[PDB]
Amino acid sequence: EVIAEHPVLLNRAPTLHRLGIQAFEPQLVEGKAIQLHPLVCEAFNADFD
Amino acid sequence: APVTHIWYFKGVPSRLGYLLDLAPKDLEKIIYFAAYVITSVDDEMRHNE
Amino acid sequence: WLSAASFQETTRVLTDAAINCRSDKLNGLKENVIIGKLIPAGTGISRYR
Amino acid sequence: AKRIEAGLYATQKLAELAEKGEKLPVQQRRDMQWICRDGDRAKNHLLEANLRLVVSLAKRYTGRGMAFLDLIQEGNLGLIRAVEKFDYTKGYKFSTYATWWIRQAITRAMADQARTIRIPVHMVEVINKLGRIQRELLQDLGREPTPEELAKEMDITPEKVLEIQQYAREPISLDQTIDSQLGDFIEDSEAVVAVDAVSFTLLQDQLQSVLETLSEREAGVVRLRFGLTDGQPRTLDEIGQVYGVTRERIRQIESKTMSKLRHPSRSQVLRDYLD
Amino acid sequence: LHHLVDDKIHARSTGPYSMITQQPLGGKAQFGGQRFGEMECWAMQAYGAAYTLQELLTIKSDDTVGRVKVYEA
Amino acid sequence: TGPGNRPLKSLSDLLKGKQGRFRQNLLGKRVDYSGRSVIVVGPQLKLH
Amino acid sequence: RRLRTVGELIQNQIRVGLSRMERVVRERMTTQDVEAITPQTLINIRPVVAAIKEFFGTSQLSQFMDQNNPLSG
DNA sequence: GCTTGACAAAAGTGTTAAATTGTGCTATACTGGGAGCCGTCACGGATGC
DNA sequence: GCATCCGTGAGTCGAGGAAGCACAATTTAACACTTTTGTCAAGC
RNA sequence: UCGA
Repeated sequence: EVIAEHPVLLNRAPTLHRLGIQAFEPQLVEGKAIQLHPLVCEAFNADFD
Repeated sequence: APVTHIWYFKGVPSRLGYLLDLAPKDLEKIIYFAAYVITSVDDEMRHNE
Repeated sequence: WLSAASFQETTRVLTDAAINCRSDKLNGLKENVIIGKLIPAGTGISRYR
Repeated sequence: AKRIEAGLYATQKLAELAEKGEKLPVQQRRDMQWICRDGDRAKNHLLEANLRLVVSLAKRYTGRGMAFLDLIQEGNLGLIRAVEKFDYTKGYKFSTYATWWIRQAITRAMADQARTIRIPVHMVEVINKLGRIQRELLQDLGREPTPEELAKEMDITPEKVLEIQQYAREPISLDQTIDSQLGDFIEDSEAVVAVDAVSFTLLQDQLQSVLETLSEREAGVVRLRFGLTDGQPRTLDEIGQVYGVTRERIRQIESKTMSKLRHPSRSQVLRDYLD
Repeated sequence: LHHLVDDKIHARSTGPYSMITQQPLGGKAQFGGQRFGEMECWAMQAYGAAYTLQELLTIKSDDTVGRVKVYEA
Repeated sequence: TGPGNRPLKSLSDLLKGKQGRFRQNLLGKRVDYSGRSVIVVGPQLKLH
Repeated sequence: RRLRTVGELIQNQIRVGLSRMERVVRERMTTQDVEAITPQTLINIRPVVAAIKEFFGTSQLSQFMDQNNPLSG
């Protein structure tokens, strides 16, 4: 109920440019990991390794 | 007994050095008691005698 | 003067600023970041806010 | 030595003349003051000559937490009192008597200074003996003596030696690095917690409603008893002068309002606030 | 491999604070918060968001009276 | 130097460097309401 | 360019411990009584064992055995 | 509904035995530390020669 | 006036692991004793 | 001392 339409900021260090930080809408997910959109990977330069 | 700040004396360029026209090598000799210095002379009385 | 102090050669920047009795108008954004103020840019401009 | 004593006695004789007047002949008065001049030059000369003995003794006491120069200067202070107390009639070399005063000045200084948390001399005395007794028992037994053996050798109780060993603890620098330094790992104990601070306010809000339902004179007794608004807990006699009753009459009021407070209608909501 | 999610996942709202500076601490053992660094502030200034940046550097961390009031709000 | 030949930290050492008051506790800080964890692909997610 | 082994690395610390001891023995033999002292009078092994204890800990060469699996060890 | 007096506990309270604490002193003669430092790299600008 | 040398800087988050005694002065406890407070019971 |  509180999560609804409450944005959060995701950061992937190191942050080279401003796109290293982006806002998203949270979706409650099981497990301990984080689900990231595959298109934003180029911005964060985030490998899934 | 007073003491030099060491930020102005040791920091290059020496602030006390440029302020009193004193060389840093010589200024270090003064404040750390490695040699003497003439604080004042009597130019008139010396001239009479 | 505190924007240069936070950048590089903090010791040299401080002694020079104190000797000149410098005054910082707190104009730039790096100053407002340190003091916890609203940076003068983006949504922080004197008009938008 | 004779020049020093002569200059000192000459100085005191002129001091006796200051209160008694009797200005002496100008030639004798000028020579008396020269003896004091020479006496002080003799004292300075004797120190400057035996300034190296102080250094030769202070070398061995380094690495204990005192800087070399501080050991040397404190030794010089021992040399000053050595010259002030030295006696030349005994026919002994000055280094014989000065050695004692210089070592005592260095050691006494180490006990009063080198420790970040200063420890008195007598406590530093028992610790060193505790250490020597522990190092010899190591040589004898081949194993570290347990406090029972240490307390026995020291003529003191075992529970006392550990306390003394607790004093031997030395502080650690908050700035030690182990990259971020230790100082960052210490959390502030007195720092206010948000939940407990917000809970205290909601707890104050609840007590007001509970105490609001009661006799206006019963509520006043409870407020003064524990202090509440004022903050200073009062006593039955103090509350007796405001309501004009005996301290016994208030204890009756205190007991009746407490049983009314313990009763579940008021206390059912405050169970969560035990702690 | 020894890198597991159960060990790496960390979350914090309020926790222990540093003594000299009132900022929170680091590491999961200390239950600390994430460091918002110099390069991350650059990204925050590039977007031009002043309130989000001020929030992170005042009531989120170093403001003694502001953090308890924010929690109260 | 302290025990084990460690130079004591001085008033000037508090400001200077990456560990000083500026680049450490001023230009950046540790904040509340934050966390971290590993990232996995979210191929079924919307861009937002 | 040679490789200093475990046995040799420990040897250098024992050497420092013995050298740190002779300073006490050299200073002790002169001013400690006379003629009857013998090694029992003053031979302080505290600096010797301290060189060993201070080496196995705090030293970059002596590290906690890394063991996730028998391979890492 | 309140008060009484006797009443025990507590809270101070002043005074004394005690532990803790600080300073002085030790008389054959003894007199100038020892520790250490090897593997940037690039640069600027004083300072020193 | 010129060059040798001192001063300053070289990525970001993480995670984790080691002398001795004497003696005067003083503060601390220890005790005997009085006031101040919480109490139980009985009756006005 | 290792992970991206």
